[PDB]
Amino acid sequence: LLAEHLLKPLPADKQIETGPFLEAVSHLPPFFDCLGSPVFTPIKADISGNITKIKAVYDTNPAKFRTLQNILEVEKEMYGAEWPKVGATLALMWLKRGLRFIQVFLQSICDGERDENHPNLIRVNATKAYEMALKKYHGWIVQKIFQAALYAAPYKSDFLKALSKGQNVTEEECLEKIRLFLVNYTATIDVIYEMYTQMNAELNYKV
Amino acid sequence: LLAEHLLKPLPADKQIETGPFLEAVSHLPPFFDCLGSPVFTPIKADISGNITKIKAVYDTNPAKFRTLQNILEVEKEMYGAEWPKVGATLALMWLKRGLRFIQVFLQSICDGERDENHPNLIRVNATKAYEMALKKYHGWIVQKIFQAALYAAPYKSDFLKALSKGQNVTEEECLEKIRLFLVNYTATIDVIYEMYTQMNAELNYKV
Ligand SMILES: CCCCCCCCCCCCC/C=C/[C@@H](O)[C@H](CO[C@@H]1O[C@H](COS(=O)(=O)O)[C@H](O)[C@H](OS(=O)(=O)O)[C@H]1O)NC(=O)CCCCCCCCCCC
Ligand SMILES: CCCCCCCCCCCCC/C=C/[C@@H](O)[C@H](CO[C@@H]1O[C@H](COS(=O)(=O)O)[C@H](O)[C@H](OS(=O)(=O)O)[C@H]1O)NC(=O)CCCCCCCCCCC
Repeated sequence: LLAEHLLKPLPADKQIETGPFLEAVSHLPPFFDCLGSPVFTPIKADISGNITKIKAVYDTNPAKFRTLQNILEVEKEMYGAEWPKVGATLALMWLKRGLRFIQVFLQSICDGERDENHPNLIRVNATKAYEMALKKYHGWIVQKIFQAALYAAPYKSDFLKALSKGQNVTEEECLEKIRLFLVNYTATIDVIYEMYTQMNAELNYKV
Repeated sequence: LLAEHLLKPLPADKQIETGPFLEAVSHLPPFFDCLGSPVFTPIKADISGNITKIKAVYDTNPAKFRTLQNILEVEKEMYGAEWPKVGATLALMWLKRGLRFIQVFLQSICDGERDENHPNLIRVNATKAYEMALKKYHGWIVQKIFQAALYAAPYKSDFLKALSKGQNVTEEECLEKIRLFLVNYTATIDVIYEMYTQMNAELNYKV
């Protein structure tokens, strides 16, 4: 899945380019097929959702929107007091919290975080990724959903196995494959988070 | 909403005109917006997408697919073992369940079914809806999720109002306006169901 479509390394000036960024992340939603139960299908559709809205905006004037920063700043002027709860800016605001979940989730598995009593489960890693990436932005109902949903969770091994289908590589080799992917993935997500902060564009509302 | 677009009548042969089906039902996702909670947004995604896929498979030869019945009888021949669990057929297989939920749900409200313990919840109605149209194609986890999502359900009052979009209607006038929609709506659906029975194209798998 992930380490064929590696993420371009972070540029000097820290300016992510929309087009290629979208090409790269448009590869992550099938992530969720590895999770292996159609419960998760709607999450996946939600993120694809975001990626498309961004790609739409971008496609409308690829020069005006060469970078992600260009998207945020151009929309800020363009829409109202409405901003940033509008347009691609909103799409990204959320997309990034999905990317982060993935990001923290993989890292956790990659770091031998486990439940000493039940090593082959993913609760504690999903939960930690959920704690840090989405929980702040979800009401009680939704976490009650997240909570059920954590029973569609596959076994850890079965994820990995599945997360590297065919390919042909130890569980171990598999984890390094991630550890490399994670380097740029993480650098990138952190810039996007920076960007949002510096442009007062994060919103704290819940769902 | 629901009654600026009403489903055509029913032909002498019960055959269903596809473009005027796709056109007509695609004013129904907007609906879920009326429940007033971003919880239900993914729900609508999955109907939106049912329609999309049904539509493209149509566009590709609107002569061969002039009817819904045509969709099934053609796809049936176009794959082996594959059909029914393929293409617009499967798309419509699921669409009819959402579309049924939407009917039965309203039908209930429109008939004043409620809980005397609180006639401004719609939770007994969502439930009849769900049990009758979708519960047996969902596995235990989805069902949990439904039960949780049922807590983001609005009140009957506001739900009715959100529907009205302040066309300045009275509240039992709004009920009335639905019952009208419900007529041909409840037919079309019933037919699609017969279709699917009589074609041997139902499947029973849970999710
Ligand atoms: C961040 C929160 C934490 C994570 C949350 C985890 C996710 C929770 C989501 C739970 C499930 C939501 C409901 C969606 C259910 C769908 O899976 C089902 C069946 O989906 C079908 O799957 C099929 C896949 O085929 S299969 O793998 O071989 O099965 C098809 O893809 C089909 O699309 S198609 O165009 O390709 O043909 C597709 O609809 N959809 C439904 O159940 C219909 C939903 C109608 C909802 C009605 C509203 C009820 C809600 C109550 C409102 C008060
Ligand atoms: C009949 C079946 C039972 C009924 C089913 C009930 C519904 C189940 C699904 C529950 C919800 C699933 C999770 C998604 C929740 C989303 O509402 C949130 C917010 O999403 C944003 O909502 C917004 C709505 O706007 S707002 O009202 O102004 O807020 C925007 O639409 C924005 O999209 S945008 O591109 O157009 O801009 C959109 O992402 N989505 C998330 O939190 C992202 C989820 C990330 C993936 C989670 C991965 C963890 C899953 C567990 C894995 C073990």
